[PDB]
Amino acid sequence: EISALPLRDLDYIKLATDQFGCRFLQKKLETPSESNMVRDLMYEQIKPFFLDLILDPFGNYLVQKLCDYLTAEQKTLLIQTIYPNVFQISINQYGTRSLQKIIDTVDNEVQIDLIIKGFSQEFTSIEQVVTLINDLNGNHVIQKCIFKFSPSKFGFIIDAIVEQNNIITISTHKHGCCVLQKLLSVCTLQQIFKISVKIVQFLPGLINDQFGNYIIQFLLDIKELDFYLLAELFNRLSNELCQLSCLKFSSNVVEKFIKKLFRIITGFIVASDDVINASMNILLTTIDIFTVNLNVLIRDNFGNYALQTLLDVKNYSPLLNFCNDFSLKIGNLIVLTKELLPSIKTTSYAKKIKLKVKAYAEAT
RNA sequence: UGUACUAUA
Repeated sequence: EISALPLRDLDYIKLATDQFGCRFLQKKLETPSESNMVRDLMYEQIKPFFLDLILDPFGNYLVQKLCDYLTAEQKTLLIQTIYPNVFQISINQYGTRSLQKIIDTVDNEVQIDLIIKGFSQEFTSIEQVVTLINDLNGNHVIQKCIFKFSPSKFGFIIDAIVEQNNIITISTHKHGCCVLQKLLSVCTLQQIFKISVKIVQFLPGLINDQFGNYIIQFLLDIKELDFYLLAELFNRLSNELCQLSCLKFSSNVVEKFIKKLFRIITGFIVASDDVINASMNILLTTIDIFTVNLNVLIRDNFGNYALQTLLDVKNYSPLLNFCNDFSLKIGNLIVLTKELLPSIKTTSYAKKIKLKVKAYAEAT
């Protein structure tokens, strides 16, 4: 009986909030003969209520559907109407879906700059941006921005991250750490630098955090950061390297760090020159620390993985006068390690370490 | 022997 009515007489604002009414409208937008007609008729009636529909359990579906048919002028007017409410929209269960879809179908820079304006401090505080980055619903909007927009629009995200100690609030959060990684995967090198400075600054609250440890590891995979990050991290952590190797989360960073030293030095033998220099030094100094603390590391529930990584010839066979020092030091660690094998007979991983001293012997 | 992946009829 609803289908018997001319489109001109429909109560669109009433149908948008109704489930089956909304579905009916979406179906009309999908019927090519009536799509433009019903789009224009419904648009004029619902435009005072754009915010209301965006936040609505059924209305949000209509808004999403509309995004596939709206003219550039219609979409622009829509965004002009709701850009100051991006925070409230983003934390909303239904709003997040609407906004993602809107960002996903922008037609031009005018529209993008309007959304970005709404995320600026004129309408959304730094603290609110931090909230969005960690929010169950909002983090998806921030991600959409990251994958849809040019990094030249990332100001409000970068500004919020580097403010005071927000790097902690974000990197140690279950959603924020994921968001931060996606950002780093696509943003500009200079944007990476600014965030890395803050990450190094608050390293101790990050390196053994359940989520923060993934951030430190993510940085170690960015080659453009090698020229400073290796020396910078080692200098913050050297004095507690043994302790860090013996902790659940940071133990994985130590391994990642040791592997990275190996890949960099061996890549030279088989490639930035300055890195290599200090990478060789850090590696030698690391072997020394692990040699000194061998008795604790070989015995520790987490420390033994770091030790085994350092001892595995799969990682350093091209290295067999740095090669000279390395061979003496890694050889001596092997000797001392095997002397200790009977003192760990109990442990379930003794055979794994026996296998590595053996593999060393076969290679040498 | 050892760590994270989230949301609408």
